[PDB]
Amino acid sequence: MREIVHIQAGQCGNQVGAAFWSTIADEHGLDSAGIYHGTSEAQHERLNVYFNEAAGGKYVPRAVLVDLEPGTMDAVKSGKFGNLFRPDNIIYGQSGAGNIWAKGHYTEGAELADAVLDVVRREAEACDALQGFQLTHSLGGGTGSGMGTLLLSKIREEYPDRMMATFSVAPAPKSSDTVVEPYNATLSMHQLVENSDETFCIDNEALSSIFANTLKIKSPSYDDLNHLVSAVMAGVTTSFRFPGELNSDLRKLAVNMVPFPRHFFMVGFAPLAAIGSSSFQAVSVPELTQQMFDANNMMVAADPRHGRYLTVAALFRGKVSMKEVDEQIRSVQTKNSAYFVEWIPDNVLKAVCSVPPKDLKMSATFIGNSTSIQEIFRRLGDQFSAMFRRKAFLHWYTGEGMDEMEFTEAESNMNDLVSEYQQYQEAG
Amino acid sequence: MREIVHIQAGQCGNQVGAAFWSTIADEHGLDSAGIYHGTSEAQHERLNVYFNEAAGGKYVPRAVLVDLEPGTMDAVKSGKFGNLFRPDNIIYGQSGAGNIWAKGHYTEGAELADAVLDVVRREAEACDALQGFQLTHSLGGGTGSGMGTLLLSKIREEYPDRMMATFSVAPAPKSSDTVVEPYNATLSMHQLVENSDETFCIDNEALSSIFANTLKIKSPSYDDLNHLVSAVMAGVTTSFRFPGELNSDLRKLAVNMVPFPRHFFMVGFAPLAAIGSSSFQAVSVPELTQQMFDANNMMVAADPRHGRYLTVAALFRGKVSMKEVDEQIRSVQTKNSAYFVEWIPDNVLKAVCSVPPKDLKMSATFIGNSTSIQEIFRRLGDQFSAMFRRKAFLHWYTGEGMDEMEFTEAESNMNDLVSEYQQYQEAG
Amino acid sequence: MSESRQELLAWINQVTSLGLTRIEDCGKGYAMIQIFDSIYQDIPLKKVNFECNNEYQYINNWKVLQQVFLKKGIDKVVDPERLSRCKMQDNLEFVQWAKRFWDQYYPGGDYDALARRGNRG
Amino acid sequence: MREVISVHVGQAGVQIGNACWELYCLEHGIGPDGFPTELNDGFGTFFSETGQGKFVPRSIYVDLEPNVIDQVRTGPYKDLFHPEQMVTGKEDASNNYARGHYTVGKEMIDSVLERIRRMADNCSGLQGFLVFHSFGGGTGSGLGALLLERLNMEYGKKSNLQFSVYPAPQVSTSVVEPYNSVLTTHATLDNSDCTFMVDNEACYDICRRNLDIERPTYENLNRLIAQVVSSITASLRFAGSLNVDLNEFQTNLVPYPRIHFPLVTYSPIVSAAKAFHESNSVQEITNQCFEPYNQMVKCDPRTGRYMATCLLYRGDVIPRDVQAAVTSIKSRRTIQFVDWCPTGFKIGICYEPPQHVPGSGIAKVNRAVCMLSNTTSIAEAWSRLDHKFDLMYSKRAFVHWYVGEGMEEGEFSEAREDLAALERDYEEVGQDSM
Amino acid sequence: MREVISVHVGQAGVQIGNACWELYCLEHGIGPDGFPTELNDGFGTFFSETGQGKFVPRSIYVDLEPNVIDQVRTGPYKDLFHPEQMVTGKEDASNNYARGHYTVGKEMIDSVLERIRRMADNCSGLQGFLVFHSFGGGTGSGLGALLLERLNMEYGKKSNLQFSVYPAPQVSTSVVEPYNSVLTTHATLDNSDCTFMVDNEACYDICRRNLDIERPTYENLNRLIAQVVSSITASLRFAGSLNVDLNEFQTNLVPYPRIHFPLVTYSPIVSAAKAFHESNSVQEITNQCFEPYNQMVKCDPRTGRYMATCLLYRGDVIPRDVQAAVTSIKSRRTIQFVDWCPTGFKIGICYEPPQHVPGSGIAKVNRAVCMLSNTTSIAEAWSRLDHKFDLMYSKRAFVHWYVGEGMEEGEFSEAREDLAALERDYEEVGQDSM
Ligand SMILES: Nc1nc2c(ncn2[C@@H]2O[C@H](COP(=O)(O)OP(=O)(O)OP(=O)(O)O)[C@@H](O)[C@H]2O)c(=O)[nH]1
Ligand SMILES: Nc1nc2c(ncn2[C@@H]2O[C@H](COP(=O)(O)OP(=O)(O)OP(=O)(O)O)[C@@H](O)[C@H]2O)c(=O)[nH]1
Ligand SMILES: Nc1nc2c(ncn2[C@@H]2O[C@H](COP(=O)(O)OP(=O)(O)O)[C@@H](O)[C@H]2O)c(=O)[nH]1
Ligand SMILES: Nc1nc2c(ncn2[C@@H]2O[C@H](COP(=O)(O)OP(=O)(O)O)[C@@H](O)[C@H]2O)c(=O)[nH]1
Repeated sequence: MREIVHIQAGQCGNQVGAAFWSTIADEHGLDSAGIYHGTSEAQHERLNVYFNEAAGGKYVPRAVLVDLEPGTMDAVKSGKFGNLFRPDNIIYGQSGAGNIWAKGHYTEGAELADAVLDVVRREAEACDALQGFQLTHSLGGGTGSGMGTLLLSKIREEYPDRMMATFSVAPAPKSSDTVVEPYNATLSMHQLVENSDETFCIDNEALSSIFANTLKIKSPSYDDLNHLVSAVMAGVTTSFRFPGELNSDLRKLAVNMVPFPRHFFMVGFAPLAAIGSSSFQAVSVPELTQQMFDANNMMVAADPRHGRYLTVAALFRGKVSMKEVDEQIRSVQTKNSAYFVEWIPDNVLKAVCSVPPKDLKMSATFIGNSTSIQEIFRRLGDQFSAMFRRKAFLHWYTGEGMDEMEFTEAESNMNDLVSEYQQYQEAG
Repeated sequence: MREIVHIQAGQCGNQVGAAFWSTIADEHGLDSAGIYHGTSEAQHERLNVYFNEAAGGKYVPRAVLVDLEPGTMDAVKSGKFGNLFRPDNIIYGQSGAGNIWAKGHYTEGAELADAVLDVVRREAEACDALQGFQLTHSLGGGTGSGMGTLLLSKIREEYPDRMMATFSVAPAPKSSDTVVEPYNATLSMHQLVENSDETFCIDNEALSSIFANTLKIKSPSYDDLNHLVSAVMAGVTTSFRFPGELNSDLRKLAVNMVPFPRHFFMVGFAPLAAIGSSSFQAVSVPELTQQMFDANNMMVAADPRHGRYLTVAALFRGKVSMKEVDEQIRSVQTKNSAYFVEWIPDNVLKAVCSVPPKDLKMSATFIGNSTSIQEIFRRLGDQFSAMFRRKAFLHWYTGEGMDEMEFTEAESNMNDLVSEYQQYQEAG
Repeated sequence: MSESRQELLAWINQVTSLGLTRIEDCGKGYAMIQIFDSIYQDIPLKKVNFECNNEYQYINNWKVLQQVFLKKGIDKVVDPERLSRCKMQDNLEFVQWAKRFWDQYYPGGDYDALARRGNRG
Repeated sequence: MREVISVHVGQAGVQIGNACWELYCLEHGIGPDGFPTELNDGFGTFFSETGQGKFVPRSIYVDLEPNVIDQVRTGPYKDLFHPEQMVTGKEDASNNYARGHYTVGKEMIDSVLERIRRMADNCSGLQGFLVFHSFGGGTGSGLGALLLERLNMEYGKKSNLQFSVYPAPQVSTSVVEPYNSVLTTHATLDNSDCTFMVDNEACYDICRRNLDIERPTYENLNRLIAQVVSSITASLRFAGSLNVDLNEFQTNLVPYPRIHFPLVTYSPIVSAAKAFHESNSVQEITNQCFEPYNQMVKCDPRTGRYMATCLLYRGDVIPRDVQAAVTSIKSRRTIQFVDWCPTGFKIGICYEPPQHVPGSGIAKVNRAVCMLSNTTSIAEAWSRLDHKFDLMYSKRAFVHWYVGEGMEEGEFSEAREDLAALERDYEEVGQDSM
Repeated sequence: MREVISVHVGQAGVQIGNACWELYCLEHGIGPDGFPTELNDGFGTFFSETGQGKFVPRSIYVDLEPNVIDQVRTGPYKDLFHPEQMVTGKEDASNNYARGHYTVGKEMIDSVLERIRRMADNCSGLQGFLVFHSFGGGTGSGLGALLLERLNMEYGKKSNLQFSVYPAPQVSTSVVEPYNSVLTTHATLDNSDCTFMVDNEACYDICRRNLDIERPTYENLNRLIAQVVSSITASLRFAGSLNVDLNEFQTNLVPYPRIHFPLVTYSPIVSAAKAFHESNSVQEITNQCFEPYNQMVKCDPRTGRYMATCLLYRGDVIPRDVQAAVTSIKSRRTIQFVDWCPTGFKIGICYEPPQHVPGSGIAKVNRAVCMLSNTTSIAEAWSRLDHKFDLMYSKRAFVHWYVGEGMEEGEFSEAREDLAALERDYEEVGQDSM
């Protein structure tokens, strides 16, 4: 019944579970205890996606929370929601990853990979029909950046028809975590592009701009940060997980987007407001569409005004027509006609879902494609290569088992990406 | 009425009684005092198997607990359940066995064999119709390994139609008891193969893996160890001892298994979980079947992935269909088709029993055959022969009455077994 | 300084002449003991088994080196139990370490252990 | 369970731990008798517990005097340790490297190396081990350099951190501090993974201004170094926000295997009346941690350019006030450049508030910062030594009392030579072109 | 009822039992007057009870002095024995084998052999009998070797265990310990089924470190040997988990009828303050029982390879912590090989907790280990004797006082010869090839 098995990796790659799973329970009317409490009968017919049925209504979240160090793993165990996940799927090593890629990709995950795949296999064939797999991790760290990629390439070597879809979070332009965060980003992209289809890129610093610019809070914390970018994992399945009028799926959101095997694009929300900014509007699709236009409601630290929109899919939920979107999309595609790609007339995808979220009459989820995602990788590439000139921190990788020229290959892998996005910025 | 008289031998060969007999009473609704307390009327029509009827409802367990030293014999006497067995069948010598085989097989049991057979004869002809005899003992020790075998060969020389079925426990690959445990194992197999039909092999170390790997207890004791492997003695008679839909018997479980007179195969349970791992599942036949696949739910310290399945019998109890097993056995026989033996298409035996056990909605008992039970005996044989090169500890056997070349014969007896399992590993 | 998998695998394919697909067969071995016979020449090859994919049985084959390290005296502890897992985190820095032994002790000549063990018979 | 053990050699290494473990016992609710308690994993972090409930501080003590060690069993921690772990020496010839190394200190080693062994036989999750000594010591410089060179010979890949203390630019404690200190950076060069060093006269300089006490003592300097320890170690012993492992430092501080001498900067260190009439926000602290007033080592980190620096924050911290602060440091002229890392930071967040010991005059605070700064200037105290040490060796002053204890002067011939490559290494990193 | 009797010859054999039976009376709730009690079979194990409720310790005492024996009737156990069993000798010429064997000690034998007889006339389940003597004794070495050779001549197949004690590598108690000790291993070679021997100077070496008492005595050494006795005997007198018989040892320690000299290793032996600040788990003990610090016999069992070793555990023991420990010993380099048994162990479990006598400075523990280790090294104290004894015989020193008591030197001609085959036997087992 078109279902997904969930995979996390890394510390903050595991932190996103609670913003995900407590929402998707609340989106499906489900408590902390797992037992059922839902209002409408609308929220059942596609409930089977992110949940395996249980004895006595428990409705276990199909997930495997994976990490290399037991620091933050007990935190969601010993905290609340300690009875949602089944601890057979909680696995974690003890020795530190040191957030070094090949330590996390090549060798210490290989201590734990043998326990990984026997977990997800018996999860896979107990499902009816897999729709796909989700990988949420980091680009910057080591555990999520390294171990999930080796974890990915085995799964893509087992299920070549099944779709592989990934979420990940970006290195920052300014607010970076560590100094090998250039190396981890390049090495992560070497496996994402080759194995999985689609990956999205979320700057924490641009996420920090959101509550700064839009919601006006001087001091949010990460439990507000993941709480916001949670709902796009809700939003991509919003179309899917309960009925509507039109909606399609992530594989149908895969083939429509890109004319090539080269899949990266953007994320945004609609609507969005502050505390006191709530009631002073008229929340509607013209209110929705303009928070689906700015870079300020995006996640990528790159300018669509520097870029060009390849393809757009829009995912609405609530009482919403088409012509309220039609007349409004036409109102903004005309003034911004040079912002579209002339390879495709009408690269707009419309999808209308039924029920609203909590306390909001409408909601929309943004998917727009760009040429300026190279503005990440050009900002990455010279951030990468300048730390290769003196072979910066090289012995913490070649002192673990990887040839240095294998690291040089991923540069051209990044440059193979940019070489295409060099063209469709200005060609045709 | 198709009934069994029970025989134990050795210290831990007598320890298994309490895990057996308190369960089979509880499986038949029967107290410590022997007098009847049962809920359903379902548990009577085949109650006569492991019990001789008594005056005043006492329902004596038909058993003879046999040992050479009075250390552990009083322990179940002076402990609880001291009024189940009748003390006429409690026999035990006083002088130590020293756990040396021919001391226990050939000579000190011959002090007690004359009292043995006059016990089991009057037990035999007081039964209606014997279904068979159970021998539970050790391979490693002396009393259970030696005295029961001489005890066996007299019974097989008295009742050639009656089936002889034995349970025994293996030498360990790593966690061995004594150093003559190689000699006792070889000498025990010289009588098991020649006289009785079937014997099963249970590693304590692989049993120690079960609570380690599956149930997650750092420190179980033997009263948890025998408590687990008890229920397969319940499980082999689960089909038999109260009604169902289809079930067959151990003689019908004998002729179906092996195409030769060479009878050894494996043991496992289903389901199985930890303390907190209980309610987080959906206990069913797909939950049952996958704990009927791994080596981790087996007992033998040998790889079925190194081996090949000759024949399989499955013994379910609970509300269970066939197609829930059919579609599921077909789901695993296809992915693991090279794991089966191509001499026989569909070597699967299905048997469905009715009532569930205590606090579990379903239960299954594993019987699967292997080629890699030679992985015991090859691990035994070079463990055997290397302690023959210098005639290791030889005077504690030839100083008791057995010729040394008689000990050499059992090597080829082991090698006669392996010579066949050499073939059907890769032939045909 | 250190060596990756890329050079070292054909490097250990060289001096042993073995069909070593992945390094985790040194999780069993068969090559680490074939490092030392390229110097010391006294190692009794008939003391190890050859097929032996049976980890509970394999533990005999780790200790055969503990006579070799005895008679020549290199004080590194060998903990075979995670070594025998055919898993990494110990086997690399056991063979990164045995090519720290590559430094001075070669006489340069070849040592055909492919011909010495009876053509692995 | 991600556990690590701390050795204590040298009379400095004695009294340093007497502040470190005091902080350790207060940072878990441990009664001073060992029998505690007048997080979940936290209650068994540095401590191999017995079922009695008291527990052993996983440490060791190494000294060749019975003098200062037996003060502990006189002192109030008489039940904390155990009298196997606390190995003394009956006699001593300290300020004498090459008999504390080569004659008298070596007789303790086989007794020492056994006690390293069994404490490594319970700590299943082992993260290397921690080393305390001094340069102003003889034997702590002496046995300490000998202590690493067999342990890293044994333990191979395991982590080797040490917090050292070197003789000041202005005030010595002994004349041998050219001699029997500057050679010990030989053995600790290729046996210490990373290392850290600090000045008394710089730490005293903080005491007259930021602590404002005219006559401090060692103990107050001991308490100040000790929180830097728990800022690194116990941060992974507490469930923070962005956790920082011990292994992360040694891969986020060295581009090259030699260059492992960062700074220490700890802040806020604020006196009693100074905390009042003052709000110390997080950027109020980080603007102090680049100013030389809270600087631990009497050097010129202003003049040199910074290389790479990890930061550790305690208490109630947001990353937005980090990025609002740290974007102002990189803008400001008071740093100019890194060439080899266009970011040059590592940020780490733990929630545990700064522990405030009652006795000393330090004041309580609700947020904390620890700073480990690599620079292009820290080799000048090394160049102070080269100005000093090459002058003593320009007279051959008790070479006999380096010879008669059993070592020729070939290592003194090697002494400035390895030092010369250290000076050569910072100008090598000082090369910043195309 | 699976019962056995313990003879006591020699002044060592006097005072050894004065710790053994003290432990025996405390391990069953026996008042010191014999009239007890201020398991089921346990209450009548070593004891042929009378209906009065007091009971005889099934022992005997053999000495040719009235000196130390009459200390018992002066001492507090004056009602324990009975004055038939306690057979003395009116005169003595000790340190003189061949009149304690052949002249003066033989006059007691017919009185002794009767008292062996009637005590064998109640013990229906007889498991051989137990022998205590010394090598440092004359007559205990003298009459003791004579004691076995008629009893094993009588009793044939019956079990013959002895706990001996031999003159140290460094400290003798008499000069005759080359002479009137090393010959007694003739008669006890082919009359003792198994045997065991222990060193004072090794047991004293434990006292200065693991007991930490500067001036111990015999009595403390007597208490330490005594628990090894009850670790073997009373383990079958208590309903354990995997019971171990007396007969199991003599078939699980010798591949060949000569090689019956194992080790003893008892652990934990832990002083008073040492038990505190310490958790001694079971693998914490077994990692000590292979280290030479708890080693009973001053030899080099590290260098030699181990042959076969049975272990006995007391108290609260799981076999999983056995197999987690014992798989680490066989991995570890500190043993290398057995060739003749690829397992080389025998594991045995009894539940009875370790008995803790009040007076001495030993500390209480909730788990115990006894170790009986056969090796390829224990013949070196025998080779110490061959270095010693062949030198005395290279001068013929009071051969007259071996002759004048009534024996020619043909046994001294045989003395090193049987010793030479013992040395030849360990290199014979030292042969490990194809
Ligand atoms: N105890 C102590 N020593 C300090 C402190 N600060 C700096 N030191 C230095 O530590 C050195 C202590 O070692 P020593 O003076 O040699 O005393 P010691 O017992 O002989 O030390 P060893 O040489 O290692 O035996 C002194 O030279 C001081 O310079 C401190 O706060 N406490
Ligand atoms: N009584 C006693 N003797 C010990 C003890 N430990 C060692 N010994 C030795 O036991 C020997 C005692 O026997 P003797 O010295 O000859 O005293 P004795 O009465 O003449 O003994 P016999 O020769 O058998 O008559 C001494 O040589 C000591 O070496 C102990 O703890 N108690
Ligand atoms: N999703 C998410 N990522 C974060 C947050 N805070 C920091 N990060 C990034 O997540 C990673 C945290 O590092 P870590 O999880 O330890 O890397 P790991 O080795 O893969 O576990 C770093 O790359 C941070 O830049 C957060 O709140 N949410
Ligand atoms: N069934 C069983 N066997 C055990 C257990 N513990 C040890 N064993 C084995 O059982 C035998 C115990 O020896 P023992 O019973 O005295 O041998 P016996 O001479 O035949 O009585 C040994 O071979 C042990 O390996 C247990 O808990 N259950």
